Amino acid sequence: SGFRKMAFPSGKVEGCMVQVTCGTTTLNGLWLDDTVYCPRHVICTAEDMLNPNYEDLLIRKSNHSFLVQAGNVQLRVIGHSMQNCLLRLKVDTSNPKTPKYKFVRIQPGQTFSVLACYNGSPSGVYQCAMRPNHTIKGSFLNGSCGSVGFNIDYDCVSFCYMHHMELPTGVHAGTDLEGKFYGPFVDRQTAQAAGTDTTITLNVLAWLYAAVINGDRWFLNRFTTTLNDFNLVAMKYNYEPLTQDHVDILGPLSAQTGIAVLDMCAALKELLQNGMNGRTILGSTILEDEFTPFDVVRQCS
Amino acid sequence: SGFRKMAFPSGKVEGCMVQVTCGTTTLNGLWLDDTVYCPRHVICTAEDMLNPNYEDLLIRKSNHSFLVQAGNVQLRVIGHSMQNCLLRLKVDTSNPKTPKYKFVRIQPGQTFSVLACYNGSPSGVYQCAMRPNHTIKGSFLNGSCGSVGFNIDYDCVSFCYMHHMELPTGVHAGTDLEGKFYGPFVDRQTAQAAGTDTTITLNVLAWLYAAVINGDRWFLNRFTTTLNDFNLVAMKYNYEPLTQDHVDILGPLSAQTGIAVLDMCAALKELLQNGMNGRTILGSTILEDEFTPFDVVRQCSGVTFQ
Amino acid sequence: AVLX
Amino acid sequence: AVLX
Repeated sequence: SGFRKMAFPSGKVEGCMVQVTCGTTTLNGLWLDDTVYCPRHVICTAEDMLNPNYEDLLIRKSNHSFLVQAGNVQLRVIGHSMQNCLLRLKVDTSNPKTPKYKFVRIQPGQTFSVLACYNGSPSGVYQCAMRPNHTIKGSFLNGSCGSVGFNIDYDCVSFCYMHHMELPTGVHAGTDLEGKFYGPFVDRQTAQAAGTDTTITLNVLAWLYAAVINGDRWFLNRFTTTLNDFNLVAMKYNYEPLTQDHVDILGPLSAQTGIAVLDMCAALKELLQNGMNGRTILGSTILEDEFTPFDVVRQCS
Repeated sequence: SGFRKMAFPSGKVEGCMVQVTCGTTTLNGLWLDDTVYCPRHVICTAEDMLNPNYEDLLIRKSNHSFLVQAGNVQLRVIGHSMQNCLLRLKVDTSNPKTPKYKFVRIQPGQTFSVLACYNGSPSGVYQCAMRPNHTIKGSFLNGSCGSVGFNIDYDCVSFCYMHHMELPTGVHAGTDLEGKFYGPFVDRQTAQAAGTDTTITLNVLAWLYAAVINGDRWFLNRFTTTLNDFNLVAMKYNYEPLTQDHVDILGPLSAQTGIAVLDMCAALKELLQNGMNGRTILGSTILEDEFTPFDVVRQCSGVTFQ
Repeated sequence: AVLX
Repeated sequence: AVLX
């Protein structure tokens, strides 16, 4: 028992991490087979960064202007090309530590592990969620670009995120492994800011189910609610409207705990109206929305 | 920016995890060179666990009775012995993924990462702390025994924890990699319970330095305090007494920020006596106690591991 | 106590 | 926006 914000074992991802330098700019790259992926803005000097034309910057580069390194060891770049906001560099040798993998675009509200890296070297791993406004509340220092987000289904790594930038508020923006940005942000330094964010209702309920499964039950109550009456309240408190699809998803956890979903909603309703009155849930004094229903079920079984 | 509790990258440790089975009992083992380490309670079944003579049970056991699985491959055990609460199985193959490593007994309040495993296969990694009461508020299901806690310093893996059991309150107890328990616990199914726990003042203070380092400093004040006076407040709030030794461990962080520990104790004293009002620290509503002075450095400095 |  |  117990319940932790838990990340996927990162070893499979560690053996894919490389460094990519183009001039005075160094960041991380992801090495699978004979190809290296990194943010295309490795080619920009910060100068270019206020209004970069990436077609212009890229056409002016040679394969040999990219310094790719696996630790101390250079990989000869034999090919380059651009994919949305990614750079794909072909190299002359294969990464034998390459795992079974796939590229996936996740939906806001979902979670994944980030392997923060600097200069191609693993630094730390943490579990986090895609905010509803498509930002990540992360811990990225200068040079963390190219670090990836991933999930692991068995022996297969699903890469869903690559890190590109920090926003004015101090959250982080990036792309899937095809280079398409999450959200309405662009790789250039202007005054873009994070849109309004909400709380991930679906996750809060899951987390409450986790607390319950773990002998915490104080927040429960005798009432129930309809979906509509729940949304009419929850939306005053800045929570994502809850849908029937979301209810269904909570199905297995309802069965396990024997607490009916709408009942758990009633519980949440009061928590929002009355705070926690000093009390805590699974250690926390706030409602955590960074666990998906699926996470809860894997950690609690 | 942003500040998260981070686990160490777990690759180096993932390649050491195997599955150990004795009849009905399966758990995880740690495979370093040609030796596998696991909880000696693997040689037990349903009833046994209550109170068993390990010295005695082990004597019946033969090597062939240990099934050791690394990936799809059975390791052939060619020796076995007991070392405090651990079993040492000697195998015919030296683990080719053996990292540079060492065994360390860590002190209470200190942090490490946990690679949770089941059937020899890692499931997750989280960061936790050894509580003042010698337990860890971990997350373990059945089969997790033998899962290990660790730190990394460059290329060197520092093993410090092996999981053995869960206590009545849902917290966790285990050994160093010498098989000696943390706290007064024993590897049998009796009625042991965690003593009352306290908040890790040293870590709260480290965390406050971290806030300040990231430009979060509203909570500072122009005042100071005695060690003694601070302890009279802290202990009202269930805080570990702070000691001169803890003061010195914060030295580096105090030097980096140019704020005296006692000056920061003063600030912390006010946080406890008045709360945060409406504000947050590192975007948290509570005072975090699971970052050590060294975690703060490691992290606010981009430290990596080869 | 529970031996996990 | 600081491309990190």
